[PDB]
Amino acid sequence: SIIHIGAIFEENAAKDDRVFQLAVSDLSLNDDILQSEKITYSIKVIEANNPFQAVQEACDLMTQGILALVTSTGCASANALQSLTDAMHIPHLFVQRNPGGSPRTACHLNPSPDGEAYTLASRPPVRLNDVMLRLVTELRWQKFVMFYDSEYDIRGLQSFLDQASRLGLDVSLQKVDKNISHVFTSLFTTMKTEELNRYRD
Amino acid sequence: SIIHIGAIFEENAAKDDRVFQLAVSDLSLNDDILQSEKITYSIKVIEANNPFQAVQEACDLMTQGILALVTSTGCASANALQSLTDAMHIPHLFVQRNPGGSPRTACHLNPSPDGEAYTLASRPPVRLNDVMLRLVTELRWQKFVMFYDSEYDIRGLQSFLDQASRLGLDVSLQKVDKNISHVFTSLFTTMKTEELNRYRDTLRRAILLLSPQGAHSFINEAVETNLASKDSHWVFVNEEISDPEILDLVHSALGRMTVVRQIFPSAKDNQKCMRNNHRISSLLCDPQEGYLQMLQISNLYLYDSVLMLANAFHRKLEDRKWHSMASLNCIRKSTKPWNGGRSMLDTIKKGHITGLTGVMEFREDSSNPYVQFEILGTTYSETFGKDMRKLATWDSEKGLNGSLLTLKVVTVLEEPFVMVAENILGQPKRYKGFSIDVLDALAKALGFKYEIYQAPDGRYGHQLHNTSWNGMIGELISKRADLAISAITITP
Repeated sequence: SIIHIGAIFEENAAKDDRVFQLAVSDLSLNDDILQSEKITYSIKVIEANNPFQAVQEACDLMTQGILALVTSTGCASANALQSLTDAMHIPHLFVQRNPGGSPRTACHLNPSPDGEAYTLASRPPVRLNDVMLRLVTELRWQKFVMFYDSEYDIRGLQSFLDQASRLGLDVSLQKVDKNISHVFTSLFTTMKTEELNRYRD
Repeated sequence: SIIHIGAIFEENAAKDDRVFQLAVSDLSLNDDILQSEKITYSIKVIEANNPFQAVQEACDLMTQGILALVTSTGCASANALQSLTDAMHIPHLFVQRNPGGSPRTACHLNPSPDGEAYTLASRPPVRLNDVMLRLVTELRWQKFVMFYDSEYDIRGLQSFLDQASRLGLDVSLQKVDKNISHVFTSLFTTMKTEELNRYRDTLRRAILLLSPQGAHSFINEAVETNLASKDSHWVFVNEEISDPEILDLVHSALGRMTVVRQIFPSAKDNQKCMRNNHRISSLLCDPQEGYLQMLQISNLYLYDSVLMLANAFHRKLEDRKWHSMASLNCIRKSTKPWNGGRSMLDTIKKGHITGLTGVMEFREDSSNPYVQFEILGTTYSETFGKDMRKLATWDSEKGLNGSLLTLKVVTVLEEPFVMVAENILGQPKRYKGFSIDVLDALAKALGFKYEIYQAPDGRYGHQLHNTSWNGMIGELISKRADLAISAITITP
């Protein structure tokens, strides 16, 4: 029929297919059943945060015929594509998208037959909350401020938020924007300078 | 020439199956433009949070041919159809699913030229941040914790929380599982009774986003475990609540109450059934029992969407042009959008009606900018009960239009402060002395309560060899009493 896999590359797709196609050529060279045998791929470089562009590739792949489903795409392009590969029986190897420059919290899975849910998550659940449970207690700090950029999903501290609600920590949560030159302006022009000094302390 | 519409429902499709067939039931019956020219509809049901089944019940219905949509679905399925609506430009009215007990929180949208989307924020969006500003204004809050249920997303109302974190505030946040008696089983173990004291004192200004019957029983077990009195202020937050349902909240609720929901501009719902020579079922024209006392969003979206369909058949059919779907293969990637769908966008998206929520429109920004909440407080009366009355009203164009103790003494036997007024066996009942009067003048001139311990050592307690204090001293350093009133020669 066809010897074919698929791919959709976001962010810097030039880095993605540079890492992809070289290892594809190396492992097509090096496979004791696929000795010099060409697995074919259809990389679709898509626009940023447009998962339907990945999905119309994957339904095109269904109209092509594929072997497995390897990707690095958004979590909105994981639910439809898993239940798409449900009836046609394709492994749904899913790699979650990047949050934008923030560290990653893993995305929620959707209602499905669990155990029969085979969206193969290559990226583990975030376990820095296990560390941050301990760091506030080994260095013993009750008052501090947590900060963030606008590129993160603020749910991702949820058990760390619950233990900090019950640990008695009184910790501010404060947004930082991208223009760092305007940061000190929006601090100093807005804060009174002794209030600034209070927040300095 | 077909008049076919469609339906794709997820999660609790049963009331989803109910409302849309009622939305077409009186549509060939009471809508006057297409009166007894029958409007057909193939209601299709998908599994909860599955966009692939939604596309199977969308593009097949396209091949079957469809005209208009009266639709609500969730978060994860909407953004893929949003990028579809950037890539196929489909006319669609949207309501995000509310998980219940807490309000819905908005799902993140793709970056797009706004005006074309699957999600338009037909619901009144996240706004309660300035509603949060009014009690830290009025009652001047310093510490507070949100009680939100297990299925609440805390991203929408972050806007108050960051800037108030820039005002030196203190905060906590607690997610709440459903078995609320078992929640207190999880708490009374982890809470000591002095921790129960400090947490009730943290609980004098409550913030609640909780599952309804669970929230009623949470009121009852706050009353029974005496976590409340007429000082304890309570904030309830959910849009999904009926008008007698708040009265059903306040039966055991006997403290300071505050409940917010989406209350419309003030107008009479009677005589609104006869609108545009139609017979629109409403709260007194069809007072369906077991269907009003518990709210869901599908009945607010029932009234406006079919009146928009009456405006659609009025305008679009009389504007000399006809449009019916010439389909495209959603499996194919060279199928451009259908040519006359730009007309059907104005059939759905950017029209103009004035419903019970006031004017509902959409433009090239795809949001709802204005929200009017009404912000009420308590009124004490042990006979007519708690009847929530207007402290103020709110709008998202001005902010708020208006505004809104027992302790353990511990005893050491002493010569001047202690003189036995009455004694019994083992541990006596009540002494007298000077520090009795010191204890008195507080409780008689401040209006709160007291309890009394006795020290097991009672001998001017000392810095032990245990790096510890005995007597009356370490009891407040193990922190197992509250107050100590004696001859205290203070050391640094």
